[PDB]
Amino acid sequence: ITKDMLPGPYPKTPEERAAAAKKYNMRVEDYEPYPDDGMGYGDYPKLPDRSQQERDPWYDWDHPDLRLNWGEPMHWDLDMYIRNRVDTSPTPVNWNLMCKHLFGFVAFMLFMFWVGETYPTYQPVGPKQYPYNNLYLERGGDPNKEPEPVVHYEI
Amino acid sequence: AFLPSAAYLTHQQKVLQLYKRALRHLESRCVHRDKYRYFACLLRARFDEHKNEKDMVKATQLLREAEKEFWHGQHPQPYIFPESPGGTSYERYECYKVPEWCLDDWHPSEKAMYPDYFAKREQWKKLRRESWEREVKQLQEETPVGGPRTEALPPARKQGDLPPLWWHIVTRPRERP
Amino acid sequence: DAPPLTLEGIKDRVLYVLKLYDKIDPEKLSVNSHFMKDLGLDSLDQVEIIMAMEDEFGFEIPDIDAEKLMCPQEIVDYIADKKDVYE
Amino acid sequence: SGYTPDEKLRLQQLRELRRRWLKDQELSPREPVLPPRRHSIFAFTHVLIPVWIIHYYLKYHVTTKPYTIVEKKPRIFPGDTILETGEVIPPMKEFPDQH
Amino acid sequence: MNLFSSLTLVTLILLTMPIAAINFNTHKFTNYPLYVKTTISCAFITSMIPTMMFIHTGQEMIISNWHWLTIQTLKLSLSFKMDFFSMMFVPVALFVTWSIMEFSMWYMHSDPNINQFFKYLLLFLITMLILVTANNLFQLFIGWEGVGIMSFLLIGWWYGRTDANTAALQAILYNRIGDIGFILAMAWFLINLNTWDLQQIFMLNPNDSNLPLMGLILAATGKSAQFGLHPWLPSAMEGPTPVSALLHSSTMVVAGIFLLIRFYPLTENNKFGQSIMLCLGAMTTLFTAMCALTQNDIKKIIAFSTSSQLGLMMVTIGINQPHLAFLHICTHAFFKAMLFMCSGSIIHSLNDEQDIRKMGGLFKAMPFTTTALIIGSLALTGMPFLTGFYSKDLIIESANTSYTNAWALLMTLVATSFTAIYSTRIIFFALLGQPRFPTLININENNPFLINSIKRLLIGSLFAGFIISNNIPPMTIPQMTMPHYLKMTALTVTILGFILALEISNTTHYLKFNYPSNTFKFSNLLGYYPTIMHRLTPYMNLTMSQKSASSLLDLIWLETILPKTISLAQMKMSTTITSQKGLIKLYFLSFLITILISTTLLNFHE
Amino acid sequence: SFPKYEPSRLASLPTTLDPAEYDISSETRKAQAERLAIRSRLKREYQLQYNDPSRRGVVEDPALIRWTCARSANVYPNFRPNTKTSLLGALFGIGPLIFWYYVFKTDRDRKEKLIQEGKLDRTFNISY
Ligand SMILES: CCCCCCCCCCCCCCCCCC(=O)OC[C@H](COP(=O)([O-])OCC[N+](C)(C)C)OC(=O)CCCCCCCCCCCCCCCCC
Ligand SMILES: CCCCCCCCCCCCCCCCCC(=O)OC[C@H](COP(=O)(O)OCCN)OC(=O)CCCCCCCCCCCCCCCCC
Repeated sequence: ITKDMLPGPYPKTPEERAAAAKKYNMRVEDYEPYPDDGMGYGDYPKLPDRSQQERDPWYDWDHPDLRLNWGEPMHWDLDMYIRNRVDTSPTPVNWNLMCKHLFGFVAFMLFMFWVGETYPTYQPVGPKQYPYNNLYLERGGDPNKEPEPVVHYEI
Repeated sequence: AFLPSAAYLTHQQKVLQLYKRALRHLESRCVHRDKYRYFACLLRARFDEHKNEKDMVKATQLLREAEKEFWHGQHPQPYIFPESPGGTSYERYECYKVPEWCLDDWHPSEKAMYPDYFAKREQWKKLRRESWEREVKQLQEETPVGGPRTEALPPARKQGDLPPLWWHIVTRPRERP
Repeated sequence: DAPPLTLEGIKDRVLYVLKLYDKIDPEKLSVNSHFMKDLGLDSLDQVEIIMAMEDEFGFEIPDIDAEKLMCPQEIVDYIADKKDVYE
Repeated sequence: SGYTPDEKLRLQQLRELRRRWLKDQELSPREPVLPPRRHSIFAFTHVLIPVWIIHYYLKYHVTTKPYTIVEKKPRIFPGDTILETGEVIPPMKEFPDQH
Repeated sequence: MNLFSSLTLVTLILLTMPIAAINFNTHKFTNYPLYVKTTISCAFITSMIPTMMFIHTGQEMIISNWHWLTIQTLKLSLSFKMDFFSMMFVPVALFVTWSIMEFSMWYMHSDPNINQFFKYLLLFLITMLILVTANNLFQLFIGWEGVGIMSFLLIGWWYGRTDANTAALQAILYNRIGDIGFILAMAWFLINLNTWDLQQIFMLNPNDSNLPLMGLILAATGKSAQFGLHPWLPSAMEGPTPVSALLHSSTMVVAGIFLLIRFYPLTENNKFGQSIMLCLGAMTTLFTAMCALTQNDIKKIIAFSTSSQLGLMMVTIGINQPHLAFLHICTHAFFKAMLFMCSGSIIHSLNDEQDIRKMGGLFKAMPFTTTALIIGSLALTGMPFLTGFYSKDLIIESANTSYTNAWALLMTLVATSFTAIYSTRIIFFALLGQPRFPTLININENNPFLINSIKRLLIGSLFAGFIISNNIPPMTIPQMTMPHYLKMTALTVTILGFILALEISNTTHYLKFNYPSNTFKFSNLLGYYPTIMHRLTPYMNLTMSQKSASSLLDLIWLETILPKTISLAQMKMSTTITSQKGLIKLYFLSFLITILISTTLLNFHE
Repeated sequence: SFPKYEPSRLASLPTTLDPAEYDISSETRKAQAERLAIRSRLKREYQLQYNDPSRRGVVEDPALIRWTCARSANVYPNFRPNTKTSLLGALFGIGPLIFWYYVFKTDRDRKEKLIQEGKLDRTFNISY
């Protein structure tokens, strides 16, 4: 590998843009770099930001798990759009409708758990009644003191 | 879209691919076989109703709203064959697809366990390394200037010669090693 | 488990599916019976035949390979290539 | 339409070579040419000798040290007899019989 | 004493012996799976003796045998707690694992790495019994992370497949999110109580136990796949069917439930923790059972089934019934392992077909699998006096008759109806009707490994609830007085679920085509939760992992401020010093200005 | 009638629903045939080395080397300090440092003030 096949600075003159497009093995009409706001991209192409799962899975790929050919310019976040990771494939339900349905369902369920905590169910019974001063010594109460008498009656 | 030899998709190819995808997603919707068979004939009638449309702009528009019809009426979990991509057995055996060149890395005491196999392998290796320069000079005398337009490879235009770039298609591993 | 496929077996199963298809008479049919030129079948009929092949042998043929299978012998040979028969 | 005759001839030749390869993947009957190479032994080697070892370890190295094996004291009922002492636990009060 | 502790440790050392056998190998084994299966059969038989003599007296003990590490006041010893929880869960796990491995001797028979598979599966069993026999939080953390890592290695078994590696890393991710709360709990108990041992935790008995119990609930949410940390258990069906059958039905997935059951003296005095557990378990058992209604992969349906039953276990912890929850663990193990084994028999018989829309007509072609699948579904839904009756029905009898979050109760009963719905969905699309699988029938189930392995869990699913629930001692007081509409709640709601789903099943034979609604797409796309969160939360991390952290900070700005600005400063000062024109006139004029600034401006002569 | 699919960042528009797929013009056939030609030339240059019996090693991809050199070494020589980079480097650089400083300082001042008044239950806390 040599220097003028490595990525360089941001192309401004159209012959420099065409030389960059020849370097990354793509058409000048399809070569778009990241916009020069000074984030450190240079002449690197802004590939369209799609995942690798979206590719044709029956195509004879050079790298089958990557779904990526030889010499094809890799995406800047190619390690992010591997099929082990972020997939941007289209979904049957819309993204915003999915977010609204999930948010509304979770918020409604948490609301109704708070409602049921405010208004709990119970049984029509008295409290459970325990002997020996509501079990004073069994709950670790000290014997050198003396509690109040808890008295239960028959009914 | 993205094809190895074709540069695009014709209207006929788009219609056939939409027809197959509509039948597959319909079979996902219509689980039972008689019921799918009934609705598959109804969908075939819907595809046959606009088959004789010589106006290409009208036909492309009908294809477009039929794709909208499909994207509305698709199953959220369509049926996928197990070894098909997205299937439950897809690329399962790729960890068992050891490439053939690793057989060159074996110790001789484990190459001598299969003497007929490696004696039969060395003539494949010899055949490939004599075929290589003939198929290179076949490729450079048939490829146009500017490089190859398509990814289509030629066959062997003589007798005795092997097709160019044949080794990794022939010596690919089995699907069930 | 998993009995192996033979070219005789794949041929018998492909022609067996085509004999169960009402737009093909079983006596005109052979392994070279071209669908559009001999059997006179539609392209939609060819897509349905390849889908019947998929439902028969249990695997998916891609469409770029499906649209080139225009005779039973090419279908049998594609299933031979994708199942690696006659080892 | 389908294939072109170039594609037909190439895929036929690749099919022939692929079938020859898959045939040459087979095994000779002499292959693999190998180099020249008690009924309840499982209950003895995996059970009885480990019970011996672990009982030796627990009896003469674990219980010889304090608080290494701490057992819950046994549940005592009215009417029991203590083995160490012989003290009979007295029974309960007579029940206010309910049914 | 000398018999109990001996066979207790002989069970564990007996399990570790085939690991030494596979690590000290030179030859190709004469059926190492038969060796490991015989080992686990004998370990089950060995563990039944301390179980019998715990049924006899109630004999619990602790073997703190090996002093490992004293961090100044924390004495970490190798300590084994043989109580009711160990004495019941160890033989159930060994029995289930013995059935799973006799299944695995058939299901994984073509695998050339079958000895590695049985090695990994035995290592999972060893780490799980390290988890459930642990007496301090460190050894329980060893077993915890051990079953997490063996879950990783057994999900990603076919490691060339991208989705298996993805689901395994997903399962690790959700488990480590639970491990945040587990290590929070260990931190709280060490700092406030100077212990990780269970005995000092239970004897000190803190009242400010909000934070450690929140940590333990987060740990159980990670491990048992409760809501928020649920989707890895459906994703974990990518591994082989014995992996989804042992680890992901019965044994590993109850470890969070078992962790909260183990800390029952702390949850019995924290009503806020009981409320959080009740709400989270009811949310999970509603959501996963609702998602199960529209799935078509059979292993996904049974995975949502077992996560719904784990949510029911979290419910019955949350109503202060930890022993009923542990009884439901020991009950649920048998029939849920059997349901996964029957589904794997169907999958192997249909040439690795897992979708129920390519099934049907399997009532008569697979008679033993059909019989055991129907027995498993009836045990799951709570047919009377099968094994799932002897815990789950009682759970409802304590869920109704308690001071309960009423919305949690109503969603628990809706989930109870949903269990019957997905059970008859399995029976309808798999066993009933006419075939949908392809034309080369290789349906066969005549292996004695398969028959005996489903047969022993079949005897378990018929009798084990009765046997265990009549062998356990009473640990609470069972509520046995309630009105007749309340005693008949679970059975009537289950029967109504069956009837409504019979209507659902018979509307599938109709010759009408319907468009999918938003309830259907909400249930079929997993509550939209793996679609959003597995696209969004990686994105906002990984861009931030590259654009912010890698590129902007540690390739540019932290590189800009210290070395680059100083380097450019030294370059510029070097060029200002050395830009002299070699003219003697200018050097002596500089010397004159030096002398003048020295005298008049700096006063270096005064 | 039908809800139009709205593409998002993490859910793109399908190929079947995009209007620019249905361009039947000449210049799109030009661009697609030229992309096919570039891709076929790259494929040929790959598999003339991939199928070579004499080659034993790594087919070096200039795309991969170029990708790693862009991701690592070309970042600083094409950095320009300006308004956006300064605001993002001070927003994501020292913002969290200030945030965690004030959170942990507030928590420890509250804790120390509770401890030296005898309020925080530090009864069995003898490991630290
Ligand atoms: C096949 C080999 C087996 C042995 C064959 C030959 C012997 C035949 C049978 C006789 C048994 C051997 C003689 C008796 C055994 C030794 C007795 C003895 O006193 O030994 C001294 C001691 C007993 O403990 P100790 O308390 O006396 O000494 C510890 C040392 N101090 C006090 C300084 C801290 O050591 C051992 O016995 C070591 C055995 C360890 C077994 C378990 C290992 C587990 C490994 C996990 C590592 C990480 C754990 C982290 C978590 C821990 C918990 C939080
Ligand atoms: C009692 C309280 C209960 C509270 C419950 C809720 C608490 C947690 C809240 C939500 C946080 C967890 C969920 C979000 C992250 C999930 C990440 C994940 O699992 O991604 C899976 C994804 C692939 O998934 P999928 O597309 O389904 O794969 C099949 C086909 N490829 O895989 C990938 O895309 C690969 C991703 C690799 C890099 C991961 C980047 C994200 C890391 C997130 C860290 C979160 C830390 C949280 C800390 C919490 C502290 C309390």
